[PDB]
Order: sequence, then C-alpha cells, then structure tokens
Amino acid sequence: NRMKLMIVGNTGSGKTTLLQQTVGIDVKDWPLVLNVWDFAREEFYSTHPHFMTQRALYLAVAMKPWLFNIKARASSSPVILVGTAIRDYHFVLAKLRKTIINESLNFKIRDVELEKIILSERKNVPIEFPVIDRKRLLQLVRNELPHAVHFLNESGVLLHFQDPALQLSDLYFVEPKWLCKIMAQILKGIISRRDVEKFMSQYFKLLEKFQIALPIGEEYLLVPSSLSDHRPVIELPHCENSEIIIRLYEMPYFPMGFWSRLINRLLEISPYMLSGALRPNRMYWRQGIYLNWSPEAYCLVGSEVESFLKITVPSCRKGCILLGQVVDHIDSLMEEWFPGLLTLLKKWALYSFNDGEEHQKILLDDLMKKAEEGDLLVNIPISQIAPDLILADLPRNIMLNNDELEFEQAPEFLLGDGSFGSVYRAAYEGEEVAVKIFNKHTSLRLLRQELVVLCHLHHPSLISLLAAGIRPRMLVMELASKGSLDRLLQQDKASLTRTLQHRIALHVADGLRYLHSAMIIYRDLKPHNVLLFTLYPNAAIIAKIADYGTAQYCCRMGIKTSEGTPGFRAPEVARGNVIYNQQADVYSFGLLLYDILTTGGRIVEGLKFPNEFDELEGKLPDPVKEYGCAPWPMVEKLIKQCLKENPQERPTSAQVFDILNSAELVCLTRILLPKNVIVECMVASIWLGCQLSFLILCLALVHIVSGTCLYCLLVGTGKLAIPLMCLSESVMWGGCGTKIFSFSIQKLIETRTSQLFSYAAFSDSNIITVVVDTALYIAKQNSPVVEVWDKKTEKLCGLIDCVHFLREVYSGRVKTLCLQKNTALWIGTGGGHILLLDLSTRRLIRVIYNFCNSVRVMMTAQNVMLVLGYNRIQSCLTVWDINLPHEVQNLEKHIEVRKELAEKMR
Ligand SMILES: C[C@@H]1CN(c2cc(-c3n[nH]c4ccc(OC5(C)CC5)cc34)ncn2)C[C@H](C)O1
Ligand SMILES: Nc1nc2c(ncn2[C@@H]2O[C@H](COP(=O)(O)OP(=O)(O)O)[C@@H](O)[C@H]2O)c(=O)[nH]1
Ligand SMILES: [Mg+2]
Repeated sequence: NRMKLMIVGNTGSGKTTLLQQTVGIDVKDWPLVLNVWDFAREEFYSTHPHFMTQRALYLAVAMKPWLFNIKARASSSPVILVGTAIRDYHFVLAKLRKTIINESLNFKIRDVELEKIILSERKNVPIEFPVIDRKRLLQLVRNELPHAVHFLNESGVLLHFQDPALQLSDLYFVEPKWLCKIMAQILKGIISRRDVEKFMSQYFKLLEKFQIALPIGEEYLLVPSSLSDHRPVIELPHCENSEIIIRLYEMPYFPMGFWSRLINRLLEISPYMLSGALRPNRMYWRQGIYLNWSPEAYCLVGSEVESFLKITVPSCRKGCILLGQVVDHIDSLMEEWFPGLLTLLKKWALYSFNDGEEHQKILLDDLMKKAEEGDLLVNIPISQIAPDLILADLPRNIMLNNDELEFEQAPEFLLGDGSFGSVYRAAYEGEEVAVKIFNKHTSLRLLRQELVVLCHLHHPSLISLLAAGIRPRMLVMELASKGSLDRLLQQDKASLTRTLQHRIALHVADGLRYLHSAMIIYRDLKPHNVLLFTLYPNAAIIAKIADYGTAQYCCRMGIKTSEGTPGFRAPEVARGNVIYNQQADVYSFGLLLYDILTTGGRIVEGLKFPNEFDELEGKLPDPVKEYGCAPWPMVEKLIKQCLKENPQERPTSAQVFDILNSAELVCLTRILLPKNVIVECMVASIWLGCQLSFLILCLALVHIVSGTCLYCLLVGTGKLAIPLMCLSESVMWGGCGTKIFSFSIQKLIETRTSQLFSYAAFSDSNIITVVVDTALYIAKQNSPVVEVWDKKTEKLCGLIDCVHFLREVYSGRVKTLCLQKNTALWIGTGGGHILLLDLSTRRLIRVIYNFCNSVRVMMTAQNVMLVLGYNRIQSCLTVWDINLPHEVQNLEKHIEVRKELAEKMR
C-alpha cells in the first residue's frame, strides 16, 4: 500500500500550499501509506531530472518539459492537472482529494516478500550524515539483496545508485530527504571548491555526477545551473552571410537538463576539436557556450528566440570542421540522453544567394535529399551550407573517387555482415580492399558515427580507412589478409599457437586501451569483429578491430542505451536499466580471451544451444576442465579478473594491456602442493622427496636411488663414492667443502684466495652448486655473490652480485644455479625472485617477481624449466618454458616496434 506521490510543476503555482489541506525536493507521509515527494524558481531542473522512478503518481500544476520528463521516465503514470496520458484536470479542493485516492487505487490495477523487515531496519536507524557503506552486519544480525534494495529504492525508503558510471554503488543513502537538500544547496556562478568546503571527497564527486558542479579546473566548479540568464554582447569576427554558417535546432521546448548536459559535453571535447590538443577561450551564459581558437576558427552555440538552438561557425575549413563535430556531438547527446525528440526535432540549414539579404532556411532532410543527387543548390554549393552532409568537414584525403572503385556487391563477394551494413570484397585504386554498404533504410547518422570512430583515431590495432562517400554511402577501409578471428577459431584450429594467440589478445587489448583513451566505448567485442592480417607470430600487426557501427562517445557521464550481441556483453548491459561505463568493454575482452584460450568451445556450444549462451554469459565453467585445453596460468587469472560482476573490480583496458605485456604471463606453464608438505629435492611424471613422494636428502633417475648429492652412479657425503655437495658434467666436475675439485682428482682449485674481494664470511662458505661452462660459476651458503673462475688458469675471473641487480630493479642470497644452452643463467635467490643473466654480457635480462617467497631447488626437464619454491609453510612446484629469456627480448622488441608505429600513424 506504499504509493508514491510526486507533485511536479512550475514554481509559485502553490503546489506546496495545495497539499497543506523551494530549497529542494520535500517529503511527507499521508494515510494506504502515501509517500509524497514535493518538488520545487528554476535552477533545480538539471539537478533532479532523475527522481521520477516508475511506481509513482504525478500531479502537474503551460510547462511541457515537466510532462516530457514524466513521459520519458515513468511512461505508465497518472497525471492529474490542477489549476490555480492525462487522466483528469481539476481546478482550485476536497473533490480533487477523492480523485487522487481514486487515481492511486486505479493506478495499481492499471499498472509481497521479505522486504518488510529490511525496510523497517533501514528506516529505524538514525545517523548523522546518514549515508552508510555496505553494512552487511545489520542484516546478518537480523543473491536476493540487490533485488530487495532495488524495490526499497523504488519505494522511497532509501536511494541506492547502483549505476556503474556513478561509483555510488557501495554507499547507501538513508532517509532520502537529506540527499535532496545537501545536493541542492550549492547554488556569477563560477564558485570555487574552497567556498563550498566552508559549508567532502565524495560530496564533490556526487555533485558532478548529477550535472550540478562540473570540474572546469583545480579548485573550480562551473555550476551551470547558476550562470547568467543573458548572453553578453558578442561581436564575431565575421558578420557577412558568405562568411558564417548557421544551423538551427528547433524544438517544442528545451528538455529538462538539456543545456547543462550540452555544456558539459562541449567543454570536455574542446581541447580536441581541431587536432583530435589546444585549449580555446570559453564563455558561459547557461544557454550557450562560445569557443574561440582564432578569428578564423571559432564556434558559437546558443539559443535564439520556438526554443531554437543556433550553431554559428565561420565559413572556412576549420569552421566546417567545428560545425561537423558540434553537430555530431549534439546528435550523440540527444540519442543517449533525450530519446523522444527523434519528429519533434527540426533541423534547418540557413543560406542566402547574395550577401546582405535576409536568411532563408531549408529543412535538413530536404537538403540531404538534394545532396543525394548533387553537390550544388539550385535557386552556392552545399559544401558552404551544410558541409557535414557531403562529408566536406572531414579530411580531404579520405574522399571517395568513384571512378577508381570496382565494386560488384555479389553474394559471392561477401566478407561479413556488419552492425548496420554489409562488408564486401572490392577493388579501389588497383588494390584489394573491403567495402561496407549500409542497407537501404539507413541514415547519414550511422555513417557519421562510424566515421567519427574511423577518421580521428589511428592505431596499429584499429582498422584503417581509405575512402568514404555519400552517393552510394560506402566505407572503403582495407582487406584483412587472413579473415576474422571466428573463422580461425572454428575452422583452422591447428594454426593457433600459444605465442600467436597471446599476440592476438595483446593487440586487441592495445586497441581497446587506445579506444578508451579517446573517450570511445566499443560496446561489442567478439571474434567476428576481430580481424587477422597474418598468422606469423613475430609480425608487428596480427590483429585489428573493425565494425565500429556500435561505438559511441563515453564521457564521464556514461552511456544509457544498450548495444551488443547476446553472449559477448557485460551483465550490466544485458539488463538495460543502468548506465554503464567502459568496463563493459573490459568484460567483453575477458569473454574474448576466454574464447581465445578455449578456441571454439563456448561459441561452438552456443551455435548448438541458443538463448542459453547469453544466459550463461552470471557464471561460466573453468576453461581447463570444461573444454580440456592446455593450462595457461596467469591468463586464467586475468580471465577471472575481467569476468567480474562489479565493473569497478574489473581492471581498466590499460591495466589489462599491462598485465598481458609480460613474458612471465606467456612462458608460465604452476602446480601447488598440499599444505605443510615441504620438499627438499626432486627428480624427473616427477619424483619428489620430503618420505618419498610422487606427482631423504637426494634423488636420481637411474635407467630410484634415495640418499648429500647424487647423479645417475656417484655418491657424495665429503667422501666421494662412484662435506661434498657439488657435482656436474658439461668432462665432469664438482666441489667439496670450501674448494672446487675435479676429476676425469685432476684439478684441486682451492678457492679461499677470493677473501680479498667481498666479505670473508661470504668468501669462506660451503659450496652450494658449481656450473661447468667456459667459465666456472660458483655460489656458496648464504652468499649473495656468485664467483666466476677460469678452468684454464685456475684463477678467479670476476664476482657478480645479485643484490646489485635486485637494488637496481629481497634476501638476495643464492640458493641454486642452472645454465641454459642459449647463454642464459638462472639463479634462485633466497627470496622468491629469479634472475636471468646473459652469460657473455653479464647483463640482467629480467627479474621474476611475485613468483613465491623462497626458492629451494631448481632444474630442467622435458623442454621446460622446473623451479620449486616455498611460501613461508607451503611449497609450490612451477614449470617455466625454457624459452623465457628470448621471449622477454622478443616481447620487448615487439612492443617497441609497434609502439613506434602508433606515434607514426598519427
Ligand atoms: C577468408 C577471407 C575473408 N576475409 C575477410 C575480410 C574481412 C575484412 N577485411 N577487412 C574488413 C573490414 C571490415 C570488416 O567488417 C567486419 C568486421 C564487419 C565484418 C571486415 C573486414 N572480414 C572477414 N573476412 C578476407 C579474405 C582475404 O579472406
Ligand atoms: N492567495 C493565494 N496564493 C497563492 C495561490 N497559489 C499560490 N499562491 C502563493 O504561492 C506561494 C507558494 O509557492 P510554491 O508554488 O509552493 O513554491 P514552490 O514549492 O517552490 O513551487 C504561497 O506563498 C502563496 O502565497 C492561490 O491560489 N491563492
Ligand atoms: Mg515548495
């Protein structure tokens, strides 16, 4: 019986006095318990075009923007007019009171659970500054919580803004009267944070999310709702008809919150309107913005006096560019936030044949019709009246020379089905290209959106444009030499090597990072939209992103409309009620990486079992167990991170690219052991010691002898038998006590000569391992320094310090050594770090961090590299691909090569 009453109207009308029978939304209670929200001069309109819900009854008190917001938020809701989908219209007392009760009772018919306990708990809890965090103990004391909180929010008990692009999900506003008085008392109109602070970290963030206090600079807040109600005297550098371009936007009324929204949109993009980054001059009068880069490049967006919106730009190249980008941004803003004007909106293009005569206007649709069969207006080119219809504002190097195009559009020339078009195989300028054709009932808006994406962003991981036209309305971009990723996943499963699919993932992550850095949300990532140019893993370009027909500007305000293919979209996008940030793209990339790791897998199952693919996406199986793929540790972890319900828990695209940009990720191949099971030695199925295990001082695989050291059959205690602790063959050598010894006793190299260099304690220590190579690498107990000696001279050659490398990049004390045939040295420090040194140049290739807490024993098997470590107790067994140093070098070189391309494509 909890009904919501919202008395909306124009200030003064005496609607507050109407109920009794100015500083923000009020609230009262009436007995059928009625929750009344009494709304309130005109500054609050852009502050609360939000608090309408759906389960409420409206009482309008001839303002039409109010009705426009009502019919756009709560479509099915009674609206009773009172004098001083309309259901009744009364005039002014008690007779209308019965109508309200009758309408409220009929509204429930025209339009229970464990709620009532959480409702009471949230209502009966008083705190100062009432908003509270995720206080789960209040429900613990007394998969269904976000389904009850939503109902309570839609009932007036509290407000929970769970929209991803608000960052207010964690905190819960109690007794929502307070949030309608502290958020609406901040309001010539350029006040600073210092003054606000004298009346707060989340408070400033909360204000800007509601279009109340925009950030125009440090310690500065724009506060659009408080700007002057009249424009100053602007005298533009050009006043002749032939020198300016004018376009009007005629509306029945300005939507509630339209101008603050437009100002926010325009001031965020102004640095990048010419280049795509120099700041212009800006002015504000609450119904317009003046941008000014020069007397030749400016932009005046205002509102003449119904409800027209004028855009004035100079009639030059930079003026046309600014006009095009302002029109595109206004159209995008209207599509995102004001659906209902798209017809309630009329667009006029102003033109004149001779200078000095009155301006006459033509409807933009008629002008587009005339431009579809010509580029001149017959009683004065169209490029001077509406340059954006013929793409005259875009760069001239991407204009379609229709005489150089050999395009068939045959069913056998099809390449794929785009978002709103169809890509075909064609030839342009004597080259193999791909042409996208929009299907019959499309407008210039889709072309212009995909051109916004394709024209100003150049990245080695984004599809490149070659030409664009309007008469056939195509997009010639380029031909991917190897097709889409879906075809590779479902047909050519054999060519997908590990190092190739890692590059495929990395190139898509890099493209997403760049797309997000330019305030663009892709909104649909799938193997179909990922294009492959080569299957050679060492190439710089392996994967690109195409089909930008669903991409849209995603500024700090977010995006509301829902786009994306079922099964490749974030969970917050499937339920098209919240407004989401660019983390949906991160979730889509997580799904795509899951697909890459599992190859066909869930895609093959979804083409077999539809309408369950999208339902399973809120939990999906383990990649390894479900489809039997080879384990890819630290990539399954990234998949789990990217496949999280909370968008804020998900990493950003830059973080995903950073995680993927590591050779530890690709060369890792990690097996944990039971808790409190310590391992001393292992041999290669793998045999382990402790008690002899399988998956005691020494072991050996004799083609299993169990013991200080043992080789497949020499035994060392320090009495050797065909304290001694070292023996290796590469000739066979060894080490006894604190001196190196050899035999084919052949060469007793007593090693206390090195006491002069380094500490004597490190010099005179028991030997741990000896390595046989052109040189002699020796490390001792608790020795952060590895000694290098020459067999030919039986003399020291030089000492290397692991502590030096560790500090340059941490126990540092050497525990084990292993030599790789590619001239790389593996050293296991006392901590959980691994050092890769080139044997020749003595240079640090890379240090392995976050691996473990301590390294015990290290060896190689078959070709992989076995490292055993502790976690001080828990011991872990880790398998590293033995191509790790070369992979580090190749990955860093590849990153540099394709990074010097991103700064050259611009
Ligand atoms: C196998 C065959 C298939 N092929 C392609 C090419 C493409 C392609 N190229 N360029 C494009 C630009 C855009 C584009 O928009 C998509 C993603 C909407 C389909 C596709 C392509 N997409 C699939 N297959 C190229 C030939 C050589 O190989
Ligand atoms: N005498 C009289 N005063 C009215 C009438 N309607 C409105 N008012 C005046 O309008 C004021 C109410 O303003 P109100 O509409 O509640 O402001 P709002 O809540 O911010 O929209 C009261 O002070 C009344 O004096 C009316 O029919 N008769
Ligand atoms: Mg009032």
